[PDB]
Order: sequence, then structure tokens, then C-alpha cells
Amino acid sequence: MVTIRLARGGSKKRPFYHLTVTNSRNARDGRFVERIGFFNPVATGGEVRLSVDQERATYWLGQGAQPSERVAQLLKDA
Amino acid sequence: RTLTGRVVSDKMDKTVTVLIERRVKHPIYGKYVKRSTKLHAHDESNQCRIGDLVTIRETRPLAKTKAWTLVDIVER
Amino acid sequence: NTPSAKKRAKQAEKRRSHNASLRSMVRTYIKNVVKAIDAKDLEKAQAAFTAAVPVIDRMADKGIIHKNKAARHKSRLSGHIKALS
Amino acid sequence: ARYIGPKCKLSRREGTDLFLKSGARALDSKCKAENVPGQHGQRRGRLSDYGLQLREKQKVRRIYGVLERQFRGYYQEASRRKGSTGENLLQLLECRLDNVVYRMGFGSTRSESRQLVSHKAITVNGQTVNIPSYQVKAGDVVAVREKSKNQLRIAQALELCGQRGRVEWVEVDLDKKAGTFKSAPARSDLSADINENLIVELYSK
RNA sequence: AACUGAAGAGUUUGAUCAUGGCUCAGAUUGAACGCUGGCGGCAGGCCUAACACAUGCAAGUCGAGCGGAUAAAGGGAGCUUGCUCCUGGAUUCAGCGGCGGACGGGUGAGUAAUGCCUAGGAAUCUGCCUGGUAGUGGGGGAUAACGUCCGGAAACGGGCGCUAAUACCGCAUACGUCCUGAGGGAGAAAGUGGGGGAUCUUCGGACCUCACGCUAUCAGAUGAGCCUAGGUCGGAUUAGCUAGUUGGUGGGGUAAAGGCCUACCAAGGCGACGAUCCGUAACUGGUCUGAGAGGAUGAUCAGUCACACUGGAACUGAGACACGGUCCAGACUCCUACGGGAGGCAGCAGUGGGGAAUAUUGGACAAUGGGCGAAAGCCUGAUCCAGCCAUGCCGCGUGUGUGAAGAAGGUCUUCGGAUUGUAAAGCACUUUAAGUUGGGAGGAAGGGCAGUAAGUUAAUACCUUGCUGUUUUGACGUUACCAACAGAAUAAGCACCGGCUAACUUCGUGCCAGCAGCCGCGGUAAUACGAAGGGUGCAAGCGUUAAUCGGAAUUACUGGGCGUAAAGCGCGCGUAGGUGGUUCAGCAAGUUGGAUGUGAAAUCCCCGGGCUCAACCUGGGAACUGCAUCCAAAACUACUGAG
Ligand SMILES: [Mg+2]
Ligand SMILES: [Mg+2]
Ligand SMILES: [Mg+2]
Ligand SMILES: [Mg+2]
Ligand SMILES: [Mg+2]
Ligand SMILES: [Mg+2]
Ligand SMILES: [Mg+2]
Ligand SMILES: [Mg+2]
Repeated sequence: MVTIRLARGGSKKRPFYHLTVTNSRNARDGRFVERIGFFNPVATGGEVRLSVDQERATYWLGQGAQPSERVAQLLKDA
Repeated sequence: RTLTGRVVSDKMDKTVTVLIERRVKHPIYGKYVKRSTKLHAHDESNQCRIGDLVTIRETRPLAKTKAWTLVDIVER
Repeated sequence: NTPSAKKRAKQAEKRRSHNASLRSMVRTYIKNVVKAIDAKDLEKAQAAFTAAVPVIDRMADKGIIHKNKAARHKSRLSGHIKALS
Repeated sequence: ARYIGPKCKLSRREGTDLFLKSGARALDSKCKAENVPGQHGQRRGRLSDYGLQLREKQKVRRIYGVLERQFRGYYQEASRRKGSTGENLLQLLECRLDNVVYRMGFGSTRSESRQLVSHKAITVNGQTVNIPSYQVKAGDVVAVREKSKNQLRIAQALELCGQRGRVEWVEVDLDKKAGTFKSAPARSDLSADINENLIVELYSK
């Protein structure tokens, strides 16, 4: 299956996720089909937490992309 | 995609051989050399002569080392 | 080791022995047709061809031979019966 | 690593005032700045041509208190920016926080201003900064923390502002002790003894 | 958003100009060693023996697939405090099954080629996902468990007897599937669970509905297999190499084109544009130097390939010729009742060995992810976190002010003094980090339970979904961070000082010991050896060694030379190849301009944004010089036609 899930970038104790669409049998930090947004939990000041783009998420979700548990709510809270 | 060369061989059976010249440039000295190319175009009717000027195109492989075919004979 | 690889080990011969019976049966009903061609037999091969088409295709949807392999014998063996006319 | 030791002795080799001692008592009375230091303080002659460029670079590097690992770091940010690396090298040494505390006049020496930053007594945007490398911007309201507004180190130093004047890119308020860094300096308030065409040429070869 | 650099010196000579070597100043490393040693962030840590391995752990999960045996609560009775039996039954897991172990983690042995990059295309496949479409009718024979017997030192093996399934196999039907020449012919399936109006009935059940699962098939994404063209290290003191070899035909074989394979036919194929052979090496996006052109190099991170003690081989399956699978042969350890067996850390730790040299037998599933079940849950040595090591980059401390009797004390001296030096001492203040005490976020999204509203329906029963209410969850952790208390207390070395090259004099030593990157010093006055004062460079580091690129216009495309410094074949003729006088005309292969597809993300660069700053993290752009397909222009080169 293909799936929409979260990567992990940044230092220790300061994460920064990436909404990628990947084949399911890959690594976390490995290859991907494309990337559509990010998610910053520790965003402070001028930083933006959610930055999903609704165009490609309209495209992939109509072709059987299968989201994760956190991405079940982050697309919902837009 | 369509190439052009001249025939050098008629020895095999239903199989012709072309020379495709080419001017590549040298990567560091800025000069256009000539370096050749020699294919095995699939002849079809055993009717080309040594010294022609023909036209080839690419198909699926027919034997091994023979994937190009013959479009048409341009000039003698 | 595991107590789960030793289960997939026992579960391999129970299918290896089972698939071999379903696989060799196909080949006996095909060699009956080919040995009947070589003796220039028109009606002997025609009877063997009739009762071997259902054996091949019923062994195709079980998943023993692939469905494009069963599509290949039926085309070629018809091409040798029309060459006896 | 700072420099802890004698401080007339640095002013005594380069042969200038250099503004290192604190009070307005006297130059060349605490110091005796007539000679090169050491035993052979009388013999002189023919500073080498390489030795002139190193003497100019070491002069600018001892006014402010940097070390060379930091100083080459400022030199990279000079050559990154657009145009006139000599002026840009100075304006990254003017915007540093231990300089601006000295320019406002919250200390006698420049090394006193380093200690007032280091003990969390200085704020920048309303929040505490204790780093003597903080590059301030245009319009940062440097103020003094209320727990130490009664220190005589700050009160006495404002009478030492009389022999200095205002540098006309700051403004200081002698009641609430809240300076305002107005804008960047120009290449007119800096003294002509420093040379922006010897330090740049030293870091080529 | 677009964006700038280029240094020289010493050494051949009585001295000079030139040619030409050598050596130094720079920035860098998975670095090692010597001296010295406060702190915290963010990083990295077997480059050598792919050399053997003690002991722990690294892939299992489903009782809403089916047997079986454990049988609670409770319903109890009875008998006299406890047992008896009964009744239901919640739990629980050895077995059959469905899935998954082909993903994730590790290492660089092999391979000089279509392996890997870039551009293309045609002959195929694809479990789980999405969109559809047509179904989900009936029937039979076995089998483990469990019995029981027999054999084995074990590791286990054998026999007879019994039972079930979504296990397995016929039969029935079928497009919108396969083959066929139209004509015609061939092929499937599995049920469990929540409910329930009516009705048949032991609501054993049928029944209706819902969720789930299964069977054909078309399309979409995703992954995979093939073919062409080009590029891809040194050696010419390696020049010929090859009979499935190179084509054709007939037949097989594989998901799929092909000498892939075979039977005859034919005598071809490649090669100085370097075949063949030898020697070494995993490639790539990138890193390190450079003003640039280039030159070396492929640690960590990412993509691709290749292996899993050595050599083979297939099965199972959607997809392996399979790191914790099977069979065989070999080598090597271990067990044994001597008959036979067992095992594979190039998974995480760890031991031995090698070596100039490289870390703890940690903590957890809370986070992000995977596998199974979607019902919660369960597994996870990949992940997220701690421990060790100045192994690197970036930041902060080791106090601040005043103070000349210019004190002792030291070294030198023309004996007058000079210098160490406001430096100390003395006096007045300051308390970050470290220490101590109190306080204290953010990483948490959910799950349970209850309620309610929507749509499913025959039945707002169940269930799905909004929402409400209530309750529960963190390895890190004594969290970052904040406040208070103590007091200047808790905290500086290392090389060098004749010239290149910043910085100097006395004392020992006398061709001895010794020094050294090059010039070269030392024979009794040494600014070069050994010390002492003084001084200069750098700092929590400083030095040497090893190794690349610069400087080297010293392999010169950008950017050199050949009368005498090294360098014009003894002279001809000439094949491949390189270059082409002059007018028109055509053409568009080069060439210029433009458009589209591509050039993975990271890295570098530019403008911003977050951590008290910076390193670090991160948003938007440019760039990736390329290759391909189209459109136009026609000066010059090419090709063509005429002079
Ligand atoms: Mg250069
Ligand atoms: Mg290990
Ligand atoms: Mg919390
Ligand atoms: Mg102290
Ligand atoms: Mg000496
Ligand atoms: Mg060069
Ligand atoms: Mg000639
Ligand atoms: Mg990129």
C-alpha cells in the first residue's frame, strides 16, 4: 500500500515532522514519492504548526493513499 | 527517433550493418572529434548493397545484438 | 530458532507433495497429445485433445501453473491439429 | 578565555593611548609608556613589512577583547556581505553587546562592561542577556536590571562619561538607565589610527 | 527573491642575468602520539583479521477460522462446615489453519561491466490499497491434536483407532474472461459476528439487515523484470580473439522479446576509435582544496548493486534461488550410553586475537513507524533516549576598580642604575558557571466509560460518524527554565625567539655532547647546543608525525617550450586522419534564440524564521553547467547544385 505518514527531522528533544507520501515498506528517513507539508509541535512566535497543502492531498487521497493516526487529525484540523 | 547511415556489409542472412558517424566534442579541449558507431539493422528482404545510404529505427529485439530495423533506402 | 519457522518447515512438504500430484497430472495429459501427433493420427489425437482441455484449465485457477502458461499450450496444440488437414 | 594580566604593558608596546585603563587619572603616569617593554626597551629599528600588518591586526584585536578564532569568524561574515569588507568588519565589532554597554557609559573600562553582562545585570528587549557577543540591532532598548541599579560601579562611571561625550548613534537616560541604540555607526566616528586596509590584506597571505 | 578573487621567499656564483630542481608560509582529516586539563550545547567513534566466538536479547500475532481440555463467578441441592455432585460458564493455550518472517537492521568480499549514472521504449507482472462491475449454489473423502502400542543414550522416529474447519476435491452455474476460423468450446466460491418486525422453527436454525471475509474481471496508482544509445581506472615491454562462436529456419521454454534451448543450415562476428589479457577498485548525489579551469577523493546522511561460515541446488510463494527456512558436499567447534547428533554475532551489547588506534553484557514502547487483529491489545537491541572519550566545530568562565615607599625578591649592569611592574601587597566592590535550597512548563495525540444528535434500516435495535460529559498516560526526569543562600572563594598551560618569521641577552659547553623544514651552526668570548631572566604567538588546548589539494605558468584547454640551457626524426614519397582559393543557389547537420519534459530529497549559495547568542534546526528562491522533443532565424562552417 501507499501511505501518508510523518518523518522526523531536527535535533534532540526538538522534533520537526514532514508529511510525506511513501510506499509502506520503506524506512522512515528513506525514499518517498513526494512531500506536501510539515508539522512543528514546538512552534513559538512567528512559526507555523500546520502547513498542509490541500491540492496534492486532494489528488492522492482519491487514489487509495492510506493515512496514519496523527495524519487522520491533521488533515481534519485545517 | 530516426537515424541514417551507410552500409558496409552484406555477408549475413537478412542482416545488414551500418556506420553512423557522430561529432562529439572533447570535454576539456573544446574540439569536435569524429567517433563512429556500428549497428546491426535487421534487413528484411536481402536487397541492400554495400555502399548505400539507408535509414533505421528501433524495434523490439529480433535476434540478440540486432534490434534496429530498416525504414527505407534513400539513395544508392 | 523459533517455534514458528519449524511450523513453516512442516507446512512445506505438505504442499510440495500436494502440488506435485496436481502438477504431473497436467503433463501426462499433454504428452498424450504430442505422442499422438507424431504417429500422424487425426482422430486419436482429437480424442486426447478433448479430454485434456478441462484438465489444464481446472489446474490453472487452483494456482499451480500460471494462467498465461495455460494460455500457451492451448494455442500451440490447436496449431498442430489444423496442420493435419 | 579572556586576557588576565598587565594592561599598561599592551598599551606600552604598540605606543598609543589605546584606552585600556579605567580612570581619567593620567596616561603615562601609571604606565610609563615611553618604551617597548621588556629588558631591551631601548634598542629599536625597522619593523618588518609583515610585522607592520601583524602590528595593526593585533592593535584592533586588543581594543575590543576578541581572540583569533572568533576574529576570523567575523572576517568570514565581512566577506559574505556586499561591499567594503573593511567597514563591515568594524560594524560587526561595534554592534557587539560589550561595546554598546561601554558606549552608553555603563562602565569605566570595556572589561567592566564584560562583567556587567556576565552577571545577568543587563537586558536588551526586556529580557536578560548574559552573552558578551550578542549582536544588537537598530532600535534595541538596552536597559539595566532593577536588582542592580544601586551599584556604585554604574553610578561612578557616569561621571567618567564627561570626558567622553555622546557618540551620536546612542542616547542614554541618567535616571532609569535605559539606553537606546539608535542606528549603525558610520565611518566617521571611528578614529583614523585603525586601518581597514592592513587587516584585510593580512588574511590573504 | 539575482549576485565578485588571483601575493611570495630561501638555496648553484668572485659577483650578475637566465634555465631548472628542492624546501617553507595556507586550509584540511573517522587520525595516532607527547605535555597539560574547569564547563555546557550539537555532532561523531574497528580505516587493521570478510579472523575465530562464551553467555543475554533482536519476528511474531489472531479464541469476531475450527477442534480439544482448563473449567470461574454464579444456579444450586445435599450433608454439617466443609465436602459431595449438579448447573451454567468467564478465562486460559499445546495442535490444525490465515497472515507475516522477501520489510526493517549489517558489511564491502567479489565484479572493469551495461553493474552503476543520463536519455529513451515494449514484449510483461503486481498480495495488501482506490474506483467499478458480476457473484457468494449444493456434495464428498481424508488428517494432526487426542488414544494406544512399539523402537531410540538422546535429538526423536514408527504403527494401528477416532474427530473438525474460512484445510482439501469433484459437481452446478459465468463475462464484462481464456482459446477458436467464423462456428463453437473451457473455468470459481467460505463462511463467522452484532442485531432484529413478521413468519417457518429445537427465533438448534431458516429469516431480514449490518459489519467483515471470499470469487471472477476492467481501470488507476505503487513496486518489479527486461531491451537500445552513450559515458565509466592503469598497463601496447598485453595484438589478434571466438565454434551456440555470428546469423537463418523448425520445435521447445519463460509472467515477457532473445541461441534462452535444441535439431539441422550458412561461414560468419568483433579489433589500433585499443578487442583480448594482466593489475587494482563497489559505483552515484556529494565532501576537501582552487580566484577560476581543474585536481584528488566516495567516513557519518541518502539512492542503487553485491553477499550472510565454503561450494552447490531447488521448493514454498504475490514477489526468495532466501541473514534467525529445507536438502547435499566440505571445513571447523561441541555432545554421546560410540550407535549418532548439534552449531554459524558481516543484528545490539560483550570476550579473545590483530593493531599506531576506536565506547555499556544500559533504559524504555511515552513519542514517530512497522507486523498481526482493526476490538482493545501484543511484539520491536530499527527508533527515541541515557553512559563512556578535549574525537571535532561553536559559546562561557578562571574576577572588576583603586593603588609608586617604583617594597622585598629575581636577572643584568659602564656600578650610576635599569628591568620584572600598578604588576603585587594594601583598599573598595562583584557572584555567571560549578555547589546548595525551593519552584517548574513543553514534548499528550489518544484510549476507557457515559450521554446526545445525525444515516443504516423494515426496525434510529445494532453499528459507523459529529459532539458533550467524565476518567485515565512521560523512558527522558532531580526536565529546560526561575528565585534564594556561601564567598574572590572552585578553576592556565604549550611551542618558539640566526635568516625565511612576530619576538634576546647573560651563564655552562668547548669539532665534545648535541641541534636541524632548508641554508647549516659547535675547534675556549655560541643572540642557533644545555640552562636563567626577558619577550612574542596562540589558548582549554598547544605541538610533532602521517596523508591530499594549493603555492607549482613544475603536464601550461584557460596558461609554457625546442640556434647554444633538456628538447626538430639522417632525408624522401605516401595510406588513415586533420585543415580548404573565389562567385551564386539550395538545404538546416553544426551555431544562436525560445518553449516543454527532465536533472530525487539533502549539501552549497541567497532572503527570511526558531534555540538568551552562535554552532544547530528550518520556510521560499536561485542553481544543478546536462540530455531529449518542438518552433524560428541564416552570417560563418558542413552537405548539395552550378560556375
Ligand atoms: Mg591556481
Ligand atoms: Mg557485534
Ligand atoms: Mg503534559
Ligand atoms: Mg580564584
Ligand atoms: Mg638555546
Ligand atoms: Mg597547475
Ligand atoms: Mg607526404
Ligand atoms: Mg536537489
